[PDB]
Amino acid sequence: HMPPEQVLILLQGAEPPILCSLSRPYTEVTMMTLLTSMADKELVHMIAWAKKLPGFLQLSLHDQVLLLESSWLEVLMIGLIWRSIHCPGKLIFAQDLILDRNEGDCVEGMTEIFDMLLATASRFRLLKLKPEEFLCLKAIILLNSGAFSFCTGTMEPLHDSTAVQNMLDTITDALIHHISQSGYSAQQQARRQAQLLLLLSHIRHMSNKGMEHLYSMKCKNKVPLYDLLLEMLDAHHL
Amino acid sequence: HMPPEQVLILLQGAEPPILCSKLSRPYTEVTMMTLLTSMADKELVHMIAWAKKLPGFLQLSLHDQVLLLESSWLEVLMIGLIWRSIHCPGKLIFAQDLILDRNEGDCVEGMTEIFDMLLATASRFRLLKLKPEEFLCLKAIILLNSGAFSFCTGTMEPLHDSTAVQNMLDTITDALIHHISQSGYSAQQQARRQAQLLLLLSHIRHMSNKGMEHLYSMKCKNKVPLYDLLLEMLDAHHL
Repeated sequence: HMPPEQVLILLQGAEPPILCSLSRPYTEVTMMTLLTSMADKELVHMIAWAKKLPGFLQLSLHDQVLLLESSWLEVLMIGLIWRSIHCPGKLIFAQDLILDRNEGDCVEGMTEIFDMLLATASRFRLLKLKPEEFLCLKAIILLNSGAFSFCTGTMEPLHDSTAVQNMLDTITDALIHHISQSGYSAQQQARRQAQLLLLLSHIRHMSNKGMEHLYSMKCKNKVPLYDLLLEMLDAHHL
Repeated sequence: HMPPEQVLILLQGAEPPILCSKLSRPYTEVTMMTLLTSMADKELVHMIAWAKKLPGFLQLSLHDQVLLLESSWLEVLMIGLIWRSIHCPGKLIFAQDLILDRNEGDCVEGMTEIFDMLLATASRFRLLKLKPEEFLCLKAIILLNSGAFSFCTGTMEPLHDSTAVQNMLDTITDALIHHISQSGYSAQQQARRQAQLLLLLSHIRHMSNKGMEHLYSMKCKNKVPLYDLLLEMLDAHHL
């Protein structure tokens, strides 16, 4: 594996450029325009960010697309949470778009999604999540050797799970190395590593529950964000 | 914290008994669902009783007990099913007397994809040589989710006592760490093994998510009632 101190330099050097989006107060339709436009903007930066990771481009297009399609909103969420680590009650969707929690009230069902995200941002702050740990955790979210799809009536895994696993072990080795260098005891190193990886599975859980809540908002009040996100996945052929 | 060696004996002592179903083969779309719901309800009954045997579960409020069980019920079902099938490639041990071959899922459209998704993770169990002690820890960690919540009432509702569940969670993760340290691994292999297992737990949660979303899709596409049957199963147990 590539040495861990260099992995962290590569990851930091591959971070997407700062984003930028809009008249307040937001209505139901302006907030939809807000959220669907930043999702598209950060996806385009996500696809470019992934191609910068070592070994990602030597994968088949199929495996590249499967990895991105599996983790896109999970990557979207961890970055949004990480940008809001230091503004309790606020969510920084972009550098010109930081929304107070109550601003989601114009869309029925959106405020509880914000609360979900805001609660994990507070957990980020309580854990004192370091910038190195955020970079590793976000890359681990993408490099899921267990990724698969049902979209064709047959369970379709990766063409090369072992290659994705090789990249996964590289990142996880780098995470363990950084924690070993952050002045923790042997016991606290193992515990923190456990907390951070359990933090990862919660972000995955928030992705399911959020998209599932967006679908119920579609059925209940015709909120179209669920459809806009799915239609966005098609325009990028995911 | 209860010492880890005591944690593993409690977890072993709290394991549900071996389960059995006796319908005749071959199964059709109707019999497969009587089969799957009968075991799911039986498994859920034994999980609820299993949850009550862990130290600290009963001191939680009913709200936190119900939320913990409601958030993890299928993840707990799936990890146990995969764990029982760790030594029979191509087969899923639903019960002692209920061992389904992979192609027995062809009887219900969409079910074979779930079987393959389950069959793949069981192969990784075998690849990682998952130990009994690790399965017991991971299963309890699946239940003791200090970050569980619900959107049922139009508002984000977390646990009443996130700290208490976290104290229970940290007890199990410490025991898992302690068991890995006793399994003859080097310090480097210990930290790696720890990461492989907790990521395995993440895949199981993803597996629970994808499984139910596919079941709902099978309801919308071909009216396969399993999604509604399971959900009605969850009402009868108040969660």
